[PDB]
Amino acid sequence: MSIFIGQLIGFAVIAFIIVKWVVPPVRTLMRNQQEAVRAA
Amino acid sequence: IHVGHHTLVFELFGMTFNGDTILATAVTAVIVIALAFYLRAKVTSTGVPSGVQLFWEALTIQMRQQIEGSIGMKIAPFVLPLSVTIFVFILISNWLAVLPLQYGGGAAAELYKAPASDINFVLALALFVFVCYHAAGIWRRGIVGHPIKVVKGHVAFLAPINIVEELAKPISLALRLFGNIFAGGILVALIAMFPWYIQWFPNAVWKTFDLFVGLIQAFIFSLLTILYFSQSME
Amino acid sequence: PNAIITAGALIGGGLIMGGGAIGAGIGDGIAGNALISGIARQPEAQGRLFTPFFITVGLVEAAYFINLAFMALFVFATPGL
Amino acid sequence: PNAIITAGALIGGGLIMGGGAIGAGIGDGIAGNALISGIARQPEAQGRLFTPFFITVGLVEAAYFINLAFMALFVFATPGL
Amino acid sequence: PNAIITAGALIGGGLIMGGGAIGAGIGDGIAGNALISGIARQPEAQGRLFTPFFITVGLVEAAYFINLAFMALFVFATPGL
Amino acid sequence: PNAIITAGALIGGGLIMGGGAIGAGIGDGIAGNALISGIARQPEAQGRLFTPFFITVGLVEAAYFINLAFMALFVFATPGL
Amino acid sequence: PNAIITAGALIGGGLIMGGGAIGAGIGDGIAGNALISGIARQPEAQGRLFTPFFITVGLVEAAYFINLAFMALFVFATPGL
Amino acid sequence: PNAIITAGALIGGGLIMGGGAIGAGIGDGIAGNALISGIARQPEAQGRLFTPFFITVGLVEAAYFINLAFMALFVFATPGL
Amino acid sequence: PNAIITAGALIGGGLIMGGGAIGAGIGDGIAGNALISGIARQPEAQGRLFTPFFITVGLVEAAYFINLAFMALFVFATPGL
Amino acid sequence: PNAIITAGALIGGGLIMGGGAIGAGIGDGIAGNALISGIARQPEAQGRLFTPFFITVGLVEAAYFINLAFMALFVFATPGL
Amino acid sequence: PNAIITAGALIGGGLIMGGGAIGAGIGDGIAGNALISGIARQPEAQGRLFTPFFITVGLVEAAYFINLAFMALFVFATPGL
Amino acid sequence: FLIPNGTFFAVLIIFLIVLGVISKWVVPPISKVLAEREAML
Ligand SMILES: COc1cc([C@](O)(CCN(C)C)[C@@H](c2cc3cc(Br)ccc3nc2OC)c2cc(OC)nc(OC)c2OC)cc(OC)n1
Ligand SMILES: COc1cc([C@](O)(CCN(C)C)[C@@H](c2cc3cc(Br)ccc3nc2OC)c2cc(OC)nc(OC)c2OC)cc(OC)n1
Ligand SMILES: COc1cc([C@](O)(CCN(C)C)[C@@H](c2cc3cc(Br)ccc3nc2OC)c2cc(OC)nc(OC)c2OC)cc(OC)n1
Ligand SMILES: COc1cc([C@](O)(CCN(C)C)[C@@H](c2cc3cc(Br)ccc3nc2OC)c2cc(OC)nc(OC)c2OC)cc(OC)n1
Ligand SMILES: COc1cc([C@](O)(CCN(C)C)[C@@H](c2cc3cc(Br)ccc3nc2OC)c2cc(OC)nc(OC)c2OC)cc(OC)n1
Ligand SMILES: COc1cc([C@](O)(CCN(C)C)[C@@H](c2cc3cc(Br)ccc3nc2OC)c2cc(OC)nc(OC)c2OC)cc(OC)n1
Ligand SMILES: COc1cc([C@](O)(CCN(C)C)[C@@H](c2cc3cc(Br)ccc3nc2OC)c2cc(OC)nc(OC)c2OC)cc(OC)n1
Repeated sequence: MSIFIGQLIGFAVIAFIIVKWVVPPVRTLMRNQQEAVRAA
Repeated sequence: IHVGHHTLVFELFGMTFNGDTILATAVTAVIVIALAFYLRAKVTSTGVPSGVQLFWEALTIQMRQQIEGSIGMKIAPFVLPLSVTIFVFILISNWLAVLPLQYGGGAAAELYKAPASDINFVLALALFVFVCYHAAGIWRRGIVGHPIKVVKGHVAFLAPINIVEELAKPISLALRLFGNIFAGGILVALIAMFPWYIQWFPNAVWKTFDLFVGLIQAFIFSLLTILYFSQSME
Repeated sequence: PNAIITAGALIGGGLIMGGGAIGAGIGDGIAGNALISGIARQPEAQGRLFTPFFITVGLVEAAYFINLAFMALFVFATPGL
Repeated sequence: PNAIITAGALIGGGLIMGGGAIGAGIGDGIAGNALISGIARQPEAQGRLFTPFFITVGLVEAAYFINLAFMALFVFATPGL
Repeated sequence: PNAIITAGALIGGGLIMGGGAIGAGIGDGIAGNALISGIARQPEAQGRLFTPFFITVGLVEAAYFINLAFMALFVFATPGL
Repeated sequence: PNAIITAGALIGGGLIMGGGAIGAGIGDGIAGNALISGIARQPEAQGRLFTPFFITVGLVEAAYFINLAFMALFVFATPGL
Repeated sequence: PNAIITAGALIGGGLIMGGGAIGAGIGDGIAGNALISGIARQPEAQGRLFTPFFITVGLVEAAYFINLAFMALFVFATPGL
Repeated sequence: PNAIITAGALIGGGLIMGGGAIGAGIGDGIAGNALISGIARQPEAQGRLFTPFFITVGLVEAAYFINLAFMALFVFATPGL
Repeated sequence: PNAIITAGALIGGGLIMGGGAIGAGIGDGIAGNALISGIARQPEAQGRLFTPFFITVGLVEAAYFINLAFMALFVFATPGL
Repeated sequence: PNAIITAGALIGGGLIMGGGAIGAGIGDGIAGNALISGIARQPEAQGRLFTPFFITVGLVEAAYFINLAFMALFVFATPGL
Repeated sequence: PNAIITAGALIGGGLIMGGGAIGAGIGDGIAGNALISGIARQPEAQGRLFTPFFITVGLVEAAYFINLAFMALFVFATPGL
Repeated sequence: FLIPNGTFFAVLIIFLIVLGVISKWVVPPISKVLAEREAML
């Protein structure tokens, strides 16, 4: 029970970190690739 | 910390199977199959690629570039699928452990344990790669020619060293993947010994960095597979 | 009798991880020093330097993680007991 | 019996942390030496040099963390206790 | 019983300080070597060369501090005592 | 008496694996530092540099696993047991 | 008795001094290598280079003194005695 | 009586191979760094550079071999049994 | 009771001088590498290279000397004996 | 009595050879690194470079040899036994 | 009682020799690397280079010798016996 | 825990399936897409 709550708080922290600092760059990359593809 | 004790263990064909590891491998396989099928349905040469199309394109381009720079794609067309499937399999296996699929017994149990944490999974991948590039070397050199080149290597008078390095290629390639993920399975367990109000911090940081660690391990395993193929084919 | 074997296994595993950590840290530092020097001299080389880098790292990490695995064998499944 | 195992675990954890400190410190020093040399050579590359740096620091500091965990296993949760 | 645990804890703390001192000294020496070489090559870089330095030192001084902490736990609060 | 034998064998195997880890990791890091630097300077030299590199690593790895082969002989065979 | 504790404290303090000596010697030798190279490549910069030098030697020689402050604690005070 | 003798022999042989592994791995890595750097800087020099290399690795790998041999004497023919 | 403390003090002094000799040798070698390379590159500055050299050596030889002194204190004036 | 002294002598000789092998291997690696770099840069220097190299190796292997001798003295003519 | 002190003295002397051998080998290798590089790039400079080199080797071989002395004091003239 | 088990095969089989699927569902279509990409420019 307690282990699940602690790990879930940790996973919320991980999700927040990736969404705030990891998701933005690898979203750009994807958007830049799509823009380049539609360019040609 | 109760290392080992694979759950769902059963027996069939007169041999024992770790049920939990098989379940994790099947979950990873179905995720990879879903990605492949969603690509196949939505693969566009002329349209704007989807997210899965971009992911697969980037991975395939990276592996194809590695093959081009190590051993010509004409010589090794069969190694690109191997590298791509290896990379995705290990990456998904490692990253599925980031999901909060663990709970408390009163020891900590984990619904999804990364399959690489089991010796069988990493040993199977390493031995499959071993047999694959040794067969490739046999095909490109001959049944008798290939062992001679393998033993000789690049320096003849270092014949035993080669014979060790060769046997070191699978072992390391397995254990390097084993200990990296196996170790993680212990840390998450160790961090589980903390109370919930301070457990999240070490767990959070460890798994945030374990995302990158698993990505790097999948990349390294695939890269070394390609390198061993380039070595053993010429 | 089991206490002495357990203590010896703990000391051996501590030695294994100490050596593995020393090797991993120093070798990874040296490889990353090469990587950073290369990216400083040729900032456009970064993309091509991750292949020979993660190869090197891949080698170095092995010496660590193999050791790590064996420590578990020393610690949780002591060969003698 | 418990005293011997606890003393062996303390010595093993001391080895773990000594090796981890040596590896982490020396690897961080080498990677930061590369970073300092690069930023001396190419100040405009400062930011571009922080990507290969934190990766290298990420590789060593990961190992250290693992070490710091395993010592915590040896010292507080002596496996062979 | 407590005598064996205390002796083992003292040996472990000695190992922790030995490793921490080796790592801290050598890593600080390497980072300072980079800093001194950079300042020698060009004076105006000094102002920037202290940002990567104090970062690297911060990584190398953290490890030592961590070890500095754990010996304080080993000897003054010997776990398992 | 076999308890002392097993404890000594475990400590000796831990020393073997720690030394092997240190040597293998640091030597692989040095060789890969050379490889990464050479590829950074001359990318076209990549394929040329892997021939000597994998000779040198081939030796370094052979120092590791041979030691590992002996550690097994210490812990699983334990000569003199 | 505490004779075992005293022997363990002596071994621990010996480890502390050994690691501190290794770290201090090697790190300040590296810093001095940088200083000598900088003065050789630019003999007019001697005084300049003494600012960063004594900083890193300040970090390298601090680690020694701290270790010197703890070996004395180990053998003269022996906190666990 | 023999138990302690052969336990000490096991620890000593482990030390012998730990030192041999460290020396062999690091020396081979350094010689390989030299060889790779020479081949990268002088592509046509490879055939030449293997004579200085195997001499170096000859002296390095020789030491390891001796250590290995002596471990056998320590381990399978332990003196003073 | 005094025999155990004496053996521990002998081991501790051995560790003290082992670390001191390692640090002294390696640091003196590094400083001498700097000096020799600078004299080769800038022979006219031979004198100006000796002030930063004897300083560095002066630090290294200090670290050794202190250790030696304490080794005496360990072996001849064993604290807690 | 005899068994304890023999085990201690075996451990001491193992330490002697481990340190000797570390020093010999790493010193040979460094000297051969210089030799390989010089021969790669200066072909005709191959003849002239083997005189300093043989001196350096002479100073390195000698240490190893000395250690070897003393290790024999420890294990075949154990003093104080 | 004399057996315990003799075993401890043997271990301590082995530690002294291991540290002295490591330091001597590595420092001699580093100094000889400097000498070899200087004589490779400055063929006619070797004469001058032999002045600092023998100074460096003087400080290195000195430390070894001192260690070689005290190990004898540990082994033949055990202070604590 | 380092001793292999039957799961070995149970893993290998599964991996082979993926190796098969990616061998035809993924790699050839992606190579075709990249070839068309090169052709159109
Ligand atoms: C006093 O400060 C610290 C710092 C640490 C570190 O371990 C670094 C120590 N090192 C530099 C010697 C550190 C860390 C952990 C990493 C783990 C992985 Br996997 C990969 C990279 C890492 N990089 C890291 O720093 C770059 C760390 C650990 C942690 O544990 C709960 N929480 C953190 O908060 C986010 C944390 O960052 C501050 C630990 C610690 O405890 C004793 N005290
Ligand atoms: C299975 O492979 C090996 C290889 C070795 C070596 O020791 C090298 C180990 N290293 C790379 C870490 C190896 C060796 C010995 C040398 C001796 C001198 Br003097 C000088 C140079 C040497 N270089 C060497 O390889 C570069 C060796 C040993 C040996 O033992 C009877 N027979 C040999 O010839 C048949 C032999 O050569 C191939 C040992 C070993 O033991 C398990 N297994
Ligand atoms: C002589 O004085 C000291 C100094 C220390 C240090 O550890 C550095 C020692 N080193 C140079 C070998 C030091 C320190 C800690 C750091 C921690 C992290 Br994370 C990252 C960088 C650090 N950098 C640091 O100095 C650059 C430190 C530790 C501490 O502990 C409660 N309190 C401090 O007051 C804020 C403190 O700063 C003065 C310890 C000590 O104890 C005996 N005595
Ligand atoms: C190849 O097998 C060997 C080699 C040795 C050496 O030690 C070198 C080992 N090393 C490379 C790790 C070697 C030696 C000794 C030196 C002594 C001084 Br002082 C200065 C330079 C030296 N250089 C040396 O070689 C460069 C040596 C020692 C010796 O003693 C009985 N007899 C010799 O003649 C036959 C002899 O030359 C071959 C020892 C040995 O014994 C187990 N087996
Ligand atoms: C056989 O000769 C020696 C030499 C030493 C030294 O330690 C050098 C050790 N090295 C070579 C590793 C040496 C020394 C000490 C220094 C101390 C400081 Br702080 C700063 C610089 C130093 N530089 C030093 O050499 C340049 C030394 C020590 C000492 O002790 C009372 N008396 C000395 O005066 C005669 C003395 O020579 C100035 C020790 C020794 O003991 C057996 N035997
Ligand atoms: C030979 O004489 C010495 C010198 C020391 C030093 O530690 C340096 C030793 N090293 C060179 C190996 C030294 C020192 C301390 C420093 C502390 C910090 Br934080 C930061 C930089 C330091 N730099 C230092 O020298 C560069 C020191 C320590 C101290 O404590 C009692 N009192 C001192 O003044 C009387 C003192 O001289 C300033 C110790 C010692 O032990 C018996 N004997
Ligand atoms: C060659 O056989 C040797 C050599 C030594 C040396 O230590 C070198 C050790 N090395 C090779 C690891 C050596 C020595 C001592 C020095 C002392 C100082 Br302070 C400063 C510089 C020194 N340089 C030295 O050589 C460069 C030495 C010591 C000594 O004492 C009995 N007698 C010697 O004359 C016979 C002697 O040769 C001049 C020791 C030894 O012991 C078995 N056997």
